[PDB]
Amino acid sequence: TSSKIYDNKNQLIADL
Amino acid sequence: NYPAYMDNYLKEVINQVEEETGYNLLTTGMDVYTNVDQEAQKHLWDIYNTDEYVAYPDDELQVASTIVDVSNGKVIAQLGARHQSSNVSFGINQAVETNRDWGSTMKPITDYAPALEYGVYDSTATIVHDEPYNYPGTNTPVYNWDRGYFGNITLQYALQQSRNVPAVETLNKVGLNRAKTFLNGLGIDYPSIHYSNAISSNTTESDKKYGASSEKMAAAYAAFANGGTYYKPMYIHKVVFSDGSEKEFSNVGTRAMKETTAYMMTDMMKTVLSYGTGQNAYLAWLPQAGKTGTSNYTDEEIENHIKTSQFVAPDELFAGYTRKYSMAVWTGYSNRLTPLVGNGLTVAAKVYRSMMTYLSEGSNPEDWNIPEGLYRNGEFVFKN
Ligand SMILES: *C(=O)[C@@H]([C@@H]1NC(C(=O)[O-])=C(SC2Cn3cnc[n+]3C2)[C@@H]1C)[C@@H](C)O
Ligand SMILES: [Zn+2]
Ligand SMILES: [Zn+2]
Ligand SMILES: [Zn+2]
Ligand SMILES: [Zn+2]
Repeated sequence: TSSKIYDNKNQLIADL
Repeated sequence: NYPAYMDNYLKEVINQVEEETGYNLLTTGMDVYTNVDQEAQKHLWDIYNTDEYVAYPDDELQVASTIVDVSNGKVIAQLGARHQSSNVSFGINQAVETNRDWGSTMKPITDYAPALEYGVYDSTATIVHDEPYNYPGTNTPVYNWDRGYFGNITLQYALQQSRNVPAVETLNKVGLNRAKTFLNGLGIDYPSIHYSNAISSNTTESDKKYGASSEKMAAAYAAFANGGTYYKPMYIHKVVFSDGSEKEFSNVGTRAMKETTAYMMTDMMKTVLSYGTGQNAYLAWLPQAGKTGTSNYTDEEIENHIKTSQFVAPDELFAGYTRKYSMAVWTGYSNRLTPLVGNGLTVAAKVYRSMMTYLSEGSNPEDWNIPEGLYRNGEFVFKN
């Protein structure tokens, strides 16, 4: 449904 | 929805998630934590698509590279394409694709390192042979780019000027089995390994892991940097499923080569940047090592499709590492039959310099300590 991607610092960058 | 620059990295994230968990992250709700250094990644994207850092000859020359954290094997930046005026989601990530020849950059990991590793050579000063020579078992000559033969030269200088004769012959002295094994330990494989492979990542399959991509090269050169330890490239750190559960991914290493081997290789490769080929990647203030690559066209190609007197190539490559980061660059045109000319050839090395400049400035650039069992002498290093 809705997935969230976080960079090396843990801050959201993408929603898939 | 997601940012322009991240496209390549996410594609691999999705691929890795369902390889380890068996869930397509698009069909299942889960929060996923990655190893992408956003600032570094934006900087990567900036080197490809501006006029700021690198002077390109034209808008369709491709660059593809992968940057790894040498200590854990975490891919921190990846970009397989530049200028993409057809935004279809999750395109062909050229940065992990292996369908292009990595040429000479295969020499260090396929020839000289194993040679040293299994003690076929004793020193960076061992005298090796660049004379008229034939691919073993056949009457086919091994030519050099200049068609000449440097004669008796040291291993170091052999790697530096990048001569094909001492390269190939050194594969023959290692043995084809030993070499296939060594490449496996560095995450690279062929269905079948041949003498041609001593100067080429050209494979028969490329259906999967076969051959070399900027991913697998970065992962291999990171082993040179850290003292001989290969880590599987990683993109994901942690997954949290909708059902609250969490799987953390610890990235464990394997002994790819002796610390003395890793050091001797580094030492020679230093000279590649300084005195030889990749001088367009030389930084006076940064302890780094690398190998350049300039693949060539086939006999068929030379006659029928390539029409020039100049020095031309389908692929130009660089594979360098510092104390902390490993980076491997591929350059070329989507259609291989478009050759690289004159200035086009410097792009690979220039790209690396630019990106390596960014990651290194600030932290003290530490050099490599000469480890137990090796000593210094003249220009070279010897064993015990
Ligand atoms: C490897 O890719 C290739 C040889 N290695 C290189 C290279 O290291 O870039 C070259 S071009 C070489 C011409 N020259 C003179 N002084 C420095 N350099 C760079 C050749 C083509 C193998 C496969 O032949
Ligand atoms: Zn920048
Ligand atoms: Zn800038
Ligand atoms: Zn010989
Ligand atoms: Zn064969």
